[PDB]
Amino acid sequence: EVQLVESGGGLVQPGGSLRLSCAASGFNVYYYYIHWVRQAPGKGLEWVASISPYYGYTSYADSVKGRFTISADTSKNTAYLQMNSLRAEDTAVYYCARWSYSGMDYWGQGTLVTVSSASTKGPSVFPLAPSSKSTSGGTAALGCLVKDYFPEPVTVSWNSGALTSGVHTFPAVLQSSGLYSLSSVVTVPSSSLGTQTYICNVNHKPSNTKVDKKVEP
Amino acid sequence: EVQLVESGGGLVQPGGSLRLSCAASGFNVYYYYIHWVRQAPGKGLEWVASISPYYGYTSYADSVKGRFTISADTSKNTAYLQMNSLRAEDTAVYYCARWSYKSGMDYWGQGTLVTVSSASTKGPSVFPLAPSSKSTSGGTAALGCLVKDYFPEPVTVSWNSGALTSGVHTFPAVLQSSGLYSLSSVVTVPSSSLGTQTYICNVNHKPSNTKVDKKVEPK
Amino acid sequence: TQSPSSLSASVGDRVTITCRASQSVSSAVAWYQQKPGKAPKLLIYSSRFSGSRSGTDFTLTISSLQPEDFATYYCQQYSYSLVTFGQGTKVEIKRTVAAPSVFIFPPSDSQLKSGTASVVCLLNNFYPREAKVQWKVDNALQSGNSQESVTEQDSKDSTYSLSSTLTLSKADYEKHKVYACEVTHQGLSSPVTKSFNRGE
Amino acid sequence: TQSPSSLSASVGDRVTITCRASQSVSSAVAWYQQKPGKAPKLLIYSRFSGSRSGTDFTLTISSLQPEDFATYYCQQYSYSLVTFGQGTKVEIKRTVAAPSVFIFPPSDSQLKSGTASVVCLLNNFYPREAKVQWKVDNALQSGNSQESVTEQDSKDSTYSLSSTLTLSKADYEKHKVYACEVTHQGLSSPVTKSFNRG
Ligand SMILES: [Zn+2]
Ligand SMILES: [Zn+2]
Ligand SMILES: [Zn+2]
Repeated sequence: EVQLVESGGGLVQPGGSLRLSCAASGFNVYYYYIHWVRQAPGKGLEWVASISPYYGYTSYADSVKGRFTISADTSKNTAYLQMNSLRAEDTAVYYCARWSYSGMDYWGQGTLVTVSSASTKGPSVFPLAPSSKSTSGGTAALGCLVKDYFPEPVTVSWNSGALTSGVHTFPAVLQSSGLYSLSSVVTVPSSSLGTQTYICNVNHKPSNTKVDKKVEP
Repeated sequence: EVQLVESGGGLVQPGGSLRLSCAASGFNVYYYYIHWVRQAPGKGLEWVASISPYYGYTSYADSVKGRFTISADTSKNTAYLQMNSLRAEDTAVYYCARWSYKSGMDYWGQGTLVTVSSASTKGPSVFPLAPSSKSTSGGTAALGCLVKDYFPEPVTVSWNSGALTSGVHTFPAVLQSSGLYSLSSVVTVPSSSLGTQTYICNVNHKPSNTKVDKKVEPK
Repeated sequence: TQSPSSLSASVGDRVTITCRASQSVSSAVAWYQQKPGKAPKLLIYSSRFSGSRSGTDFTLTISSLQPEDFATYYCQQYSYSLVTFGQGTKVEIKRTVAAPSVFIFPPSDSQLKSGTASVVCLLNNFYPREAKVQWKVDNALQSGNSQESVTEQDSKDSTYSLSSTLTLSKADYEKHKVYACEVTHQGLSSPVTKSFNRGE
Repeated sequence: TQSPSSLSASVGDRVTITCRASQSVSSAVAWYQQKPGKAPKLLIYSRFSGSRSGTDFTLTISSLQPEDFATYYCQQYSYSLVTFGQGTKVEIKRTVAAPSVFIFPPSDSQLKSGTASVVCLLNNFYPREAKVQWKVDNALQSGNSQESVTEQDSKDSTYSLSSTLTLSKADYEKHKVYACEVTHQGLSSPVTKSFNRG
């Protein structure tokens, strides 16, 4: 079973540096080209760098060129991406992939790299309250606003995972302040609001923040 | 009687250099902040550079990072933008403007087009968009001209040497993956006039000194 | 650096544009108005145009929208070692829904003799701007081989027009029979499809 | 490099995605498929077929299965370097569905925190394209809101959208009437939801 496992991702200031790793299994990185590909949030795939099977040497995208450096360890088959002088534009999910020769037939699970001046901060959770004016037929809407957190990701559940139907947790938006914000909503029968409690469970692992907010009229 | 007239815009290969000029009239650049602002097609304004009055201190956008140089000649009363190491994303209409709570850039030049690309100058091919039984409906028929594969911008189109303007739509050019531009100009007319009236699109492409007429007839 | 956001309004409406500020506090603003094909104009405000600062965000208010106010507005902020233009807000004229009239044009024989083929679909005088064109070649849904562009709001009836151009090699064009563009739009309760068979 | 383009199609439809050859000098092309939140997959091409339209590369799906709805990327290699084309998102076509609209005033807890966010929710609609316009004391807003859209729902293939108006606490207290106005394919007239502060 071929398998690539990544690590080393995280949060850094502009001008800082990080080192990504790529643990290979079921094969050795000697007989294959290894590539790094990144994907910024909501954007397309971008090739970063590659290294040859036999000898080393390198090929880099113009956007990187002389800021990152790809390498590998033959003994412990592991590819590396030494990122230096990072900028905000380098914020993306980074993948490592094996090229066979036809194409990148195996990919790592990917790892998030955030480059920003913002400090780590947990979300403030505010209720989006149901109301008698906020119905569509017998259906009522309610939710939770998860505001001003950094970095990604946050996870949201409702009633500890018991409530999934009708739930919409929207993609985060990057505000001008450098912090993220999103809402999670759910539609339920208005007749249930009297005898049903609704709690959004917000988890922000990067800040060790766990919040449970009850939503009521 | 304040005016700013720009020049120097044109085509250049990536990595190449261009010097834009901004000739002032009705005032001297010595006494005012002069600004350069650019605008890519379909995009918003982007501030590029500025130079201060009396002492000629300068300021640049991060995106033109030590590649561009703004200066002014007070004797010739002209401001300049020296652009080096040009990249495709520098392609835009460049404006120069004079600065003066109510303060701002109150006088602007007409703008000059800067195109950065590896493509070479080429005149357009003009093809008819002929009217027909399926190009007509309940009295009116649509016809036009396809102005294909030219570089750089701009092309201008008129109909019947400027006599026909009503119902005319000349669309924005699109940059094809080939690197060449293309645009269409269309006009809607009464179907009954197709037998009588003649329709000619007059195409002009100054960057190649190309002039082309094309009579558009029913197929 | 990005496309202008769009705002639909009518004569007499009140419009407030917010300048999305950064590390301002100590920052000043200037507002500009630009119409198609022309340089921006500095806006002098206090009397139809007014402005104020609510916190770190500058605002520009149009008290009663006039026909000459329909344009694209930009805020310019300047401070110590910083000058930037914000995203443009394009204020366009709101009007009743209008369905496009659709026309399709096969490649001219002239272009075919020249070794290429361009199929053109025309969408004329529609509102609102939002429109989707889908090309079909022998009922195969196409993507990535066409380009489109749209005119500014018409000075006559405040509508838009759109042209979509399907580009193919001559050889590829001549081995397919049915060419069609399917138009989806507000004013259309059902999608309109204009088509032709090659060589008719 | 940019947001993927969109293509609407039904199950059983035939789709052909064209990839323009830039300035390469070989037929080195590879196609990838990516679903939300997951790594891309190299396409192994039964119903998937690759061809050469002129000098350009094409990928054809003869008959779309539910599992085929995803973002597709064309990759050209040199092979001294690699380039990904813009993504093409293939979406499930369904009947037009008008959104139901809800507005949410800022909580007292948020005002206590010094900010005021007003949320407009659009639920269960199709197509994805919808316009939300904010009004404060009947003044049309711009530049102080942001939108966000869900992926296509697995069950009914509809979308949901949120629009958030962000104002300072002090400014929020200076106005009374807050409203979001929704425009959409399925709506013959705009739908407005509003509330009066207090
Ligand atoms: Zn829903
Ligand atoms: Zn027209
Ligand atoms: Zn206010």
